[PDB]
Amino acid sequence: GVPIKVLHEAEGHIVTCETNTGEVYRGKLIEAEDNMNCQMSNITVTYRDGRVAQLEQVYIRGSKIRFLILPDMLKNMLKS
Amino acid sequence: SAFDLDVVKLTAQFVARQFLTQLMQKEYQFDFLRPQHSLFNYFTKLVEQYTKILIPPSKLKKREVLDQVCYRVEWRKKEEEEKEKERVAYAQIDWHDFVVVETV
Amino acid sequence: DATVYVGGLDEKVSEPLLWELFLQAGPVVNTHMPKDRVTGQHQGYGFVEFLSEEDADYAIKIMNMIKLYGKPIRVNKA
Amino acid sequence: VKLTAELIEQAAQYTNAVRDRELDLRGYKIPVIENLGATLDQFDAIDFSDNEIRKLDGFPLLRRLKTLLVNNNRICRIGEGLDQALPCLTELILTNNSLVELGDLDPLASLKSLTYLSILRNPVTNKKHYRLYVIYKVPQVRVLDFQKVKLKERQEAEKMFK
Amino acid sequence: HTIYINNMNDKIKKEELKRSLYALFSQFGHVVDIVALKTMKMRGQAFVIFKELGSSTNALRQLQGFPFYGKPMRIQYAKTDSDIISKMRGPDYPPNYILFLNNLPEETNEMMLSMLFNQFPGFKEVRLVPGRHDIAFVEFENDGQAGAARDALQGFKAMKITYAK
Amino acid sequence: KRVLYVGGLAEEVDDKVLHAAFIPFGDITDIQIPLDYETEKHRGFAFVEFELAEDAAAAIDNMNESELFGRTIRVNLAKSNPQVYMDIKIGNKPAGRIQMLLRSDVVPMTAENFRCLCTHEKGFGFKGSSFHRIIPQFMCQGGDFTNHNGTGGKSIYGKKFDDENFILKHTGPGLLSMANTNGSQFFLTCDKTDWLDGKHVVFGEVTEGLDVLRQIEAQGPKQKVIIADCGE
Amino acid sequence: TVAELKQLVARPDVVEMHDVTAQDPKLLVHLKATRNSVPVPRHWCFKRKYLQ
Amino acid sequence: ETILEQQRRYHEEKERLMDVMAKEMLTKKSTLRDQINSDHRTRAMQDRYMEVSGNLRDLYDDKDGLRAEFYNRLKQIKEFHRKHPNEICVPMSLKARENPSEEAQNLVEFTDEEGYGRYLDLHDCINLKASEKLDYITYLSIFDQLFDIPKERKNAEYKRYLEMLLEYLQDYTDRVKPLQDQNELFFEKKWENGTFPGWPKETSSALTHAGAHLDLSAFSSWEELASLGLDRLKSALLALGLGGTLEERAQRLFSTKSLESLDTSLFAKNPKSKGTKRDTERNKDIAFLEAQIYEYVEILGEQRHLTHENVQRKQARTGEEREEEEEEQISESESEDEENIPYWLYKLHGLNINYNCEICGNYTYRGPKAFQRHFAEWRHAHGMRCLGIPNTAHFANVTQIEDAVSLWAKLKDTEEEYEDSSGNVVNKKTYEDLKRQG
RNA sequence: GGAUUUUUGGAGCAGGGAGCCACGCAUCGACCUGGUAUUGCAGUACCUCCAGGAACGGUGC
Repeated sequence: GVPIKVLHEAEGHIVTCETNTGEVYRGKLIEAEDNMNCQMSNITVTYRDGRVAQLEQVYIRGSKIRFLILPDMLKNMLKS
Repeated sequence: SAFDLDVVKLTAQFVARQFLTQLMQKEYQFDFLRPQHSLFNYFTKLVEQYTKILIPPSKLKKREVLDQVCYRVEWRKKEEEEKEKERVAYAQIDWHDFVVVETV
Repeated sequence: DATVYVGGLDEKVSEPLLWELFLQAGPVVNTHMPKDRVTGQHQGYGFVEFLSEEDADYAIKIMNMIKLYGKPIRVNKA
Repeated sequence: VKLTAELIEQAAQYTNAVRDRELDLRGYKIPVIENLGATLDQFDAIDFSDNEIRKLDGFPLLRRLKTLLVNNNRICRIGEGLDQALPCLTELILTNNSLVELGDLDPLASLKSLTYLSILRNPVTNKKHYRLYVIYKVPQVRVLDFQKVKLKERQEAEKMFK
Repeated sequence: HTIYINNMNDKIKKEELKRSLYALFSQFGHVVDIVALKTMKMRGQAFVIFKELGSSTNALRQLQGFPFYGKPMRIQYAKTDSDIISKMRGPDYPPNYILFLNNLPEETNEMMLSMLFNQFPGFKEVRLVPGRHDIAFVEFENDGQAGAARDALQGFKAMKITYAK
Repeated sequence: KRVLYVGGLAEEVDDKVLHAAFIPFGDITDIQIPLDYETEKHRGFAFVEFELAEDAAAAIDNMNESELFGRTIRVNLAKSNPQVYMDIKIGNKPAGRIQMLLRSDVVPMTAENFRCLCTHEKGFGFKGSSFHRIIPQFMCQGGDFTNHNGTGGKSIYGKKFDDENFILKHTGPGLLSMANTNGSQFFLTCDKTDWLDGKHVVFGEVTEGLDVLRQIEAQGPKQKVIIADCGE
Repeated sequence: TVAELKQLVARPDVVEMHDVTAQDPKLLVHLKATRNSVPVPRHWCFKRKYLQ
Repeated sequence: ETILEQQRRYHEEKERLMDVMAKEMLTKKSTLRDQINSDHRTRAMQDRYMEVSGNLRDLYDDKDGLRAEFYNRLKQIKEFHRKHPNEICVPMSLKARENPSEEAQNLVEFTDEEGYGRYLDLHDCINLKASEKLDYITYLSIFDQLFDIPKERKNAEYKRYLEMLLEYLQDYTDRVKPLQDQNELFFEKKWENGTFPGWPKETSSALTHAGAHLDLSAFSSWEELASLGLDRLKSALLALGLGGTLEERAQRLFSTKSLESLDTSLFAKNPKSKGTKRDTERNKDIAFLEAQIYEYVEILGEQRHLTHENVQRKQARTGEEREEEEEEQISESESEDEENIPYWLYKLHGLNINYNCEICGNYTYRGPKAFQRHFAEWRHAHGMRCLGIPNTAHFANVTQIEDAVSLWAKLKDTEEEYEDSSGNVVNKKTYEDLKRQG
């Protein structure tokens, strides 16, 4: 898929991820798989109550991701 | 230069409000007090500036700023070029093609 | 910069005293000093290709100190 | 060596030992705190240790900044609108700076979440009643100079200064 | 690079202890990490790891016996190298406990070096006294303390102290 | 612009008379009177150097065509930022004087070096040295007062000193720039030489005597070009 | 490997391009550097038959 | 801290900024002129320069070169004026120290960075001359404020709103040009000849979005004019007039309740009625937004016309034409604001055969003789020597960066007899140290 | 082409009452006062025990 290619393009960039449960994970995208499975590092997580935490290493299953925010560095795939 | 700066600005702070003319006689650090020492000039600046702060000790309520900067703006090359041309031609004409008429 | 243009020379100079001459500074890998065929004599200007560019930029710096037959030698990049 | 977005953009960025996102601004000889906008509010705390800052002021609105390490600088004054630009400031380390008068510490009363405060190695420390003064004027602090603010001190600070 | 602290008030919760430890020790250099557990074995203790070695030595000398949460902390150089240091980085007597060398004169003296060496419970041999006052022979009961003294003045603006390797 | 030519001097006039006659306009740094050793008398002229150019100017205005010891004298230019001069001899023939302004405001160390080399106040300098490399439509190079071939020279600071800055550019003829590792060698430009920008430190300009520089250029050397005298 | 073979010689410079293909490099390395012996002429691998 | 020094530094910085934006206004008078002209049509009183000056782009005698850059510098001057306003604000709000100034006497430091770092912090122009932007606003980028179709204020992109509009009217009978024809309506037309019923939801929402756009565009394209001043002006006009500002000799007084009224009397006693209370209490924001769209579109009449023109042009283009034009808009958008045979022969000789050197940029070489010549080269030796592997024959074989590192590692103690006869193990320097000790 | 990362569903349902203020049940967690135990060189679900306090937090019905 076209969006998937753009996701792989964001590998190595800082991205934000919201899960199906609304926890919000911000940090560096290390690896993005075809099914949207996401390996990240040096995370800041913001829970539904508002509290924050810090994690070194995470991996989130694609299905249980609601969405991702990518840099605007990418915006400039205009062919489609 | 932080030392020099600081002493200049301090003696300038006090000098801005007799204390220095007494200090000199009471206490080679303040050698800038004489107009001989170059830095003296900059001193005359600082003091003036401080003297100015004492002026409107009144708020400034300044469009206007723009107008002002324009007026400041409002407040040679070609000539140099023409001169150059002249030098060229003067250097490049026959001063031996004489045809005189009279004499004084 | 690998090549230089060299003006103001005397035909008793040839490709050899250029070879020897500029390798005094640093080796001339490719020498070009025209031989004119018609009157069989040299106008005296040169083109020099070096190993790489660093040779030739140092060559810009040092290079114009050469004096061929009491006379001045032009060296500039190309 | 002005603080800069360019300076901030090449600065070591990492997850610290207490699991927070920290920006390393240490040892640049910065004199004035400015241009923090460029961090984009992405850090839990900023390490400004070993610099030449004179006043803790000049911050943009930074909602995520919770820890400020300001060791070995020249802080002699604290800005007045700090809570308006740093609402969740919870820890402030000011060790080895230049705060001299108890009244200069007054602006910290407005930092509602401030819980960890360290002012050691500041002349102000040797002023009579320095600890009780801080406790009464900045009651939101729970740990002062790495010692627990206790009830008895609160009461004692309520008498004096009541 | 790592200092071992003991005699700490074990009533402080672990995350608060680590955050105050980080704050307190940041004044000497970047602290890379802090290891502290509340097990029976490890309670009242912590390992503080610094990027720079000079930072560890300075911390050790300046905060020896600092009142922290009510008790005077006791600091010492750790027995082993921290896992994090070994990973960030990549002889049989080393670390040695006898540092002999010179390059430390300037009216320096034996009661001077004896008190600086004294700082350490390892204070065993101190040889600094001839017209020299610039040749220092320091025999420190153990290398944690020899290493503590050496790490404390590890760049006496540059003196030369050479373990008896 | 500090050195004046003074001609029409009666036999009785000497350096003392000149000092007394010109000091009313300002302090004087030097007075030179060429002598004929066969007669022991001067040749009727002298050069008076004022401390300030403004004073030299006032002197020209009030003393030119004035009377001294019964006869009319002639006074004119002989040839804050220092001004210096070089008197040039080409072959056996005097060519005239080049006057130069040194940009101490932009390149103080570079200007001071050249100034001292004009006055010889540090014990060595340009007097009697040559322009050893002269290329028409390009530049006239000199200042090699030790080896006379482009390999020598020395600054007042030691063998060599840093490039101060490249603020001043090679925009046209009549500019002073350092040959180079700055020592004492310099060149006077004979055209715009902008390919040297950022490579050589420009530090001054010709204010009088561009014509004398053109005479030097005309030898680009076919005849010896010598700095017969120099100073400030 | 032509890389590591260069660690076994006092003067590894002697090893060349085709040297790694030798039937016994582990010796020729030690011969070619022999004290007073002289190098092989270079006209081969040039197909020009030694002169023009 | 002596307040005198602080207030001083403040007045000085203010002076610096004024001087900066004045230097700017000097190099390119348009900066002011442009601005001032617009200001003229917002605050009628404003006095504007002689037309001749404007045209010839001159302030006194010298006509300056005509200059994206104008707008840029205008936004830069904008932030400058912000700084100035801040400093002005804070500002509105001896032996003892000279003794402490003696502190730390021994520092070998040159200090030429107070007025120079400021003067510099606010001046024109990289290493020397590449970017007009001052260090103060070095990360200022217009493309993050203007889209490509707006061309830094030349046009306003209304195609998007034409889309939304199609979505609003629930049809397609409306063309881009007919939509612009609709916009033109916006002192009485937009009120008495509305495209749609002014109580329609879709319509009011659209109008809101559009209004917002026009306003932001307005202030975006004219940074130099005081935004707050304009805002307040419009608001006061809204409150004090927009009071039966629309009057007809026949129907009387219109109310934005959408009804007329015989006389002012019934009009006033209608402004307290439950109806008007309801409406003014529900449709207030919309009415106000409508009004803003009105006055801001009036202030931008020249831009509106300019764009409509553009539309008609592009529309009357061909394919190639439209393409080249787009190319132009694009270039303007992404441009710096300140410009500076022997077949068997090569096999026989061994050339045109694929090969690679690893240490050099993973470079490709087409011949073995050539690659053998790579071993002596400028770049190859630069990679070696700058890599820390010294350039000599020794290494004139292997290509990969790694192996030559261990090769270079492969490339790169006396006894002075102490008097106790044990120092035969003792080093020279050590025994000299015991000379200094002895 | 309905069997774990998308399109043939794990969804569905449950909060007002009392006089701006306050709230049923169950589970888990720090947590707060006192007092008390331990002086131990580590890389961690948590980490002494004893008594008292919870107008604390999260989740489900």
